[PDB]
Amino acid sequence: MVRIAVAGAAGRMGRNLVKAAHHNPVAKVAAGSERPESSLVGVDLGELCGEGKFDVVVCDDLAKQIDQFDVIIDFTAPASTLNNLALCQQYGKSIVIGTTGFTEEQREQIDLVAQQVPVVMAPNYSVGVNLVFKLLEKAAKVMGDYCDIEIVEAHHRHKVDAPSGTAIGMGEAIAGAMGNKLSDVAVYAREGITGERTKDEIGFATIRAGDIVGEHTAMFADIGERVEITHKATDRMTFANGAVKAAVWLHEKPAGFYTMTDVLGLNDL
Amino acid sequence: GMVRIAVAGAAGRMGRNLVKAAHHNPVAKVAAGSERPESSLVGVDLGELCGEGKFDVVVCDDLAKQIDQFDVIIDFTAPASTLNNLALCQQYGKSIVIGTTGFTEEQREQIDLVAQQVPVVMAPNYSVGVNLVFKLLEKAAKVMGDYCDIEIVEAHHRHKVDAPSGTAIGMGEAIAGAMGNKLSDVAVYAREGITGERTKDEIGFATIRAGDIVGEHTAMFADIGERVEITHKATDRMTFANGAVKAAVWLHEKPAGFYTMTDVLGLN
Amino acid sequence: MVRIAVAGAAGRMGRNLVKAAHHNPVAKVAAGSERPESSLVGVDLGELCGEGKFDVVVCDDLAKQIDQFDVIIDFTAPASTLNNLALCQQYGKSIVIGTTGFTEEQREQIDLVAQQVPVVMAPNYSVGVNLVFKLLEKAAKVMGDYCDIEIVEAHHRHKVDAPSGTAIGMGEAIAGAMGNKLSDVAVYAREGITGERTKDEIGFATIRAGDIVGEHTAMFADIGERVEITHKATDRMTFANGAVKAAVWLHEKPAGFYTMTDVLGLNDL
Amino acid sequence: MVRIAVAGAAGRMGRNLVKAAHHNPVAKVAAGSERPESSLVGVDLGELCGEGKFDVVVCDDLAKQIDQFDVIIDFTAPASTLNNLALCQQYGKSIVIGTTGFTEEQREQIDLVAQQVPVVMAPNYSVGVNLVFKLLEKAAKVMGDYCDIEIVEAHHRHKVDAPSGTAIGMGEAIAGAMGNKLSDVAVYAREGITGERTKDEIGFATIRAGDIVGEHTAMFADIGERVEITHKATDRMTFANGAVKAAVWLHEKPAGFYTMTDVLGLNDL
Ligand SMILES: NC(=O)c1ccc[n+]([C@@H]2O[C@H](COP(=O)([O-])OP(=O)(O)OC[C@H]3O[C@@H](n4cnc5c(N)ncnc54)[C@H](O)[C@@H]3O)[C@@H](O)[C@H]2O)c1
Ligand SMILES: NC(=O)c1ccc[n+]([C@@H]2O[C@H](COP(=O)([O-])OP(=O)(O)OC[C@H]3O[C@@H](n4cnc5c(N)ncnc54)[C@H](O)[C@@H]3O)[C@@H](O)[C@H]2O)c1
Ligand SMILES: NC(=O)c1ccc[n+]([C@@H]2O[C@H](COP(=O)([O-])OP(=O)(O)OC[C@H]3O[C@@H](n4cnc5c(N)ncnc54)[C@H](O)[C@@H]3O)[C@@H](O)[C@H]2O)c1
Ligand SMILES: NC(=O)c1ccc[n+]([C@@H]2O[C@H](COP(=O)([O-])OP(=O)(O)OC[C@H]3O[C@@H](n4cnc5c(N)ncnc54)[C@H](O)[C@@H]3O)[C@@H](O)[C@H]2O)c1
Ligand SMILES: O=C(O)c1ccc(C(=O)O)o1
Ligand SMILES: O=C(O)c1ccc(C(=O)O)o1
Ligand SMILES: O=C(O)c1ccc(C(=O)O)o1
Ligand code: NA
Ligand code: NA
Ligand code: NA
Ligand code: NA
Repeated sequence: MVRIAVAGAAGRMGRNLVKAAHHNPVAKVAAGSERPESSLVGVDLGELCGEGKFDVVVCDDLAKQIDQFDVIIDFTAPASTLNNLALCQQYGKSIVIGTTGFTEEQREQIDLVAQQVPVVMAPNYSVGVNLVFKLLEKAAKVMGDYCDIEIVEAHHRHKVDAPSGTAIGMGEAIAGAMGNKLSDVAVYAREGITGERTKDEIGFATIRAGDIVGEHTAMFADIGERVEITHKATDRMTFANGAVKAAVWLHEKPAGFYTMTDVLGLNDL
Repeated sequence: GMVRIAVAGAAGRMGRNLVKAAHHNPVAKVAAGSERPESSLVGVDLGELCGEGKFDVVVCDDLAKQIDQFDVIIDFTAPASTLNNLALCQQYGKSIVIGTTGFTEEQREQIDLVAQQVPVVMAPNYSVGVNLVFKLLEKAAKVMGDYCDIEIVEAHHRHKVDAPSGTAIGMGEAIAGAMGNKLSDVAVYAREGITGERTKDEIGFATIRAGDIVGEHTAMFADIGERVEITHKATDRMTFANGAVKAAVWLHEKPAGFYTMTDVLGLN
Repeated sequence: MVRIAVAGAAGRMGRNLVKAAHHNPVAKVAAGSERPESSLVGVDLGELCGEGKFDVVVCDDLAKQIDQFDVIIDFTAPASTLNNLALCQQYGKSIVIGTTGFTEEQREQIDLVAQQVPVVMAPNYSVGVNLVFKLLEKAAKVMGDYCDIEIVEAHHRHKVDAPSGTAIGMGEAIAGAMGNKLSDVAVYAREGITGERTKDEIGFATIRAGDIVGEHTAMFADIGERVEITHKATDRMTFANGAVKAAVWLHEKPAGFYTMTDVLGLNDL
Repeated sequence: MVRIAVAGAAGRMGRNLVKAAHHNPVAKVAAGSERPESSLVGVDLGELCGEGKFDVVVCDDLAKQIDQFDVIIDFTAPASTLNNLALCQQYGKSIVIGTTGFTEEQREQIDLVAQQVPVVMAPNYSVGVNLVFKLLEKAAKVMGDYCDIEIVEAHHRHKVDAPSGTAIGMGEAIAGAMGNKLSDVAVYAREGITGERTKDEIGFATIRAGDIVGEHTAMFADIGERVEITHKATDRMTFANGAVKAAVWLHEKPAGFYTMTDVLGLNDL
């Protein structure tokens, strides 16, 4: 039975994760962390998510609680996540990564450690998004070669990274299905005189507003018609339940880099 | 090689685009066109109609008079007219691409029957995007359909006489079919007054009629916590027209049968 | 500081109102009521909305807590609301009425009491929706005569009525601004062969799905262009925030019958 | 009858303008221009827009055709438009400007010449958009102070400037109604780690794809709800008819800087 450590347990996602893990009857909330400076250190995890007392308190370092957990679920910040990844390599732990805003260099590192450590990494833990990735592949094979491809996303006012990890995942799925690398084609900004659109570019547009949990649209546009595939997230618990499910799934596995497509058995769709 | 095309209702919205599309397809010849006997456009050059010079082919009030001139009829008119053309095809060994929508169940049965003796393409939509969308709907329905609410919304221009659109119904059929169901067992086409709580299995249809909208379609798969929307937007009727001409070129070879755009595009 | 009494504090709206009043920094949650039968009598208001202990408990009669509050916010049932209105008259209090389903007789009584008591009454308390109604009037005056008008709405799977009361309110605002009665022009369903659209009809399309809190769009469509005005509700709290805003506004206002148009200053635009 | 000179008559807009001016019974198509390089110099204007033969040919300089026209309609490029504006000043002509992508310095210059030349300038010649500007003012007064404001637009693959002039016009209307300058608050791109959104920023997101004639959405987002005002253009003829109407209106007006709001009588909506 999976013992879970929630990194950054006081965060928007972290609180939902504690709750999701608590109510998943195949998982146990065994540990949680916060920034060393943070005041919420020493607080009961249950009191933090507003559901009684679990007898587990928030720590400033997961290395101190190594004997309590099997898997870390990490929706924090990239530097922090990399530390946890290092911790996993050293102590034989596993990790589910939700954090976004990694540089290309950092993702290379994650891939490397993933050869020794069991890792789930996805930019989105919802079923709908992972379905959408497969749908994008198919749309890209049929329409990609002669159509303009644009990705639009909206998120709440607190999101620190643009474009979102999910939007990038969408671009990668598309580019990958067309035998391309996203970074060869992506355009992340348009200001002033940009000239005519290039044929191959994948454009990204970003909206930051209110409490929007997450909207994503991929557009394939021809002269005379267009196809738009959209996902809208209503509740963070969707992501949280999905990540706890990935952790439960990951507990049974060897080293490797896994996606939610692997967890959900969506690879052949 | 060359397919000679007859465009039924050549002065119509679709008809004008079809003349143009057949002209531009290099494997096709615009050979004939028809209009209602009442119509003031009878005797007009087809080229003038779509604004592309003079073709030396004029609009007639009956395609039976031009039987020697064409191999395939492309028909986006009205159901009675289309049935008449279908009969013409049976009598004279011609082929037909049907775009017309708003057929009754009885009329669709007749079409299937004649399709046993005549080569027929019939599709709810002739665009590549829509046919792609149908395949995407199948996939979405297999993963999300059993647990999610399914709704179809469509918008069209103020002149459209049938609701919901043939395309929206085609989307419903693709979805229902992929889930091992019949669309008519689950479809709800109207909601007025107190309807009660939504049933789990129903597929809801909502219809918008406005302005000059060429065609928008959205299929929504909605769960508690998230939703997926797959949308198609048509900007130009040339999308439909090019696809139908492509179907006609394809159909010219062929023996008798009932064919879809899936058969034409090999998208199965 | 406006001291607020929330009638029917255990209700869907009531819980959100307690929370909204707590969060508004110009308002204090001072009292709350429930039906005398209710098992929630004597419960802390804060525990009720999961906001901690407020030191204020639910009572079965607001007359017992008269010294604690200035304004009542009432989203209950018509009989109960009329009782509170009477209470306001007797003890010199004010009221924000959210309750609907009054008979014409009852509305006449409300108007009578409103001569002596400060009263806000409206069919919708969301700032966005009230704003949208005003915008619809304007759009209808400029584009309504020659454009096709369509109203589209989406709601969750539990909504039993179609179209929604809000969608109808939108149709009424539009029709009213054009010197028409909605029921003369409205079309609520389209099935089979309907013929060409009429010039003056207002079409309604209704979507029922998932957990959608409420989306409304009004479209004005011409040949060559269209204008769409949309409201999206993300959380039912939005209505609660509007009513608390009305209560703050109503405080220290003299006797009168007021609407959300008065609260939002919507005539002075 | 107003004699119209169409600058850049072979362009997307230019061809529509020739056609629009031809069909407007109060206007006539008297002249048209193209780049001196252009192979369309010496071509009949009518043949260019596919409407028979007008007996008027495209020239490389409108100064040569001064005696043929009263008003120039200019949807070209900023340098070209400024040259035409200079021509108007010298020869006593009038101008309707559609061109977008002017710098703030260039707009100051336009304002200056507009003191002695009759000028209509707008980023959009459709009725719907000019309506939308007025609606945005109202929405900004009610929701702007406490909501996140985002503007999104889509256009076809050939558009060279981002964001669109219309999107900027929307931003200006909003900012202006709130007693702000757009350039103080506008954010035109978001890439990498941007941090949390500021309270006052107005975000712009830009989509370039296919044959999209023009879509614009302004969003006002709160916690719990959001309002979206959208305009969609279906045909360039909408813009073209509007500009020809402005030209007809402008003919015989005195010097001044005029908008479509003046032409349409929308100032006191
Ligand atoms: N993959 C997905 O499905 C998905 C879904 C939602 C959010 N996200 C991403 O997850 C991340 C979390 O977003 P959020 O809104 O929860 O952020 P947040 O700011 O609400 O929470 C992040 C938390 O991590 C904590 N933290 C930072 N550094 C730490 C360290 N060294 N040790 C322990 N704790 C630390 C912070 O104190 C904070 O409480 C973001 O990168 C976001 O983009 C991913
Ligand atoms: N399958 C698709 O992809 C698709 C796409 C567009 C339209 N449609 C359908 O195609 C049909 C045509 O639509 P439209 O918008 O072009 O309509 P329209 O009314 O503009 O044109 C139809 C034309 O058919 C002509 N017509 C009718 N009866 C006739 C007869 N007996 N002989 C000769 N001409 C006749 C009419 O006079 C008219 O000019 C509709 O049923 C519409 O729903 C289908
Ligand atoms: N104007 C608006 O924006 C708006 C929005 C939603 C609902 N409403 C209206 O508000 C009312 C309440 O809606 P709801 O969804 O909260 O209903 P609800 O049934 O969830 O809540 C009503 C509450 O009122 C309480 N109540 C009834 N009589 C009472 C009394 N005498 N004393 C104390 N409490 C009493 C009930 O116990 C219940 O808790 C309805 O009339 C509804 O039509 C208005
Ligand atoms: N205000 C509005 O309503 C509105 C609507 C549509 C487009 N626009 C704007 O109008 C402009 C035109 O866009 P378009 O899509 O028609 O572009 P386009 O490139 O298709 O057309 C521009 C034309 O102007 C010509 N031109 C350039 N310099 C010239 C010169 N010195 N003399 C003569 N001709 C010259 C070009 O050769 C070309 O034919 C853009 O700035 C666009 O943003 C404005
Ligand atoms: O895809 C993402 O990056 C993503 C999903 C959710 C969030 C967030 O809230 O920050 O970010
Ligand atoms: O799918 C359809 O029914 C459809 C597509 C387009 C039209 C139309 O113009 O009426 O109808
Ligand atoms: O607002 C604009 O800038 C605008 C309106 C139309 C176009 C275009 O076609 O490029 O650009
Ligand atoms: Na558990
Ligand atoms: Na041809
Ligand atoms: Na004219
Ligand atoms: Na200011």
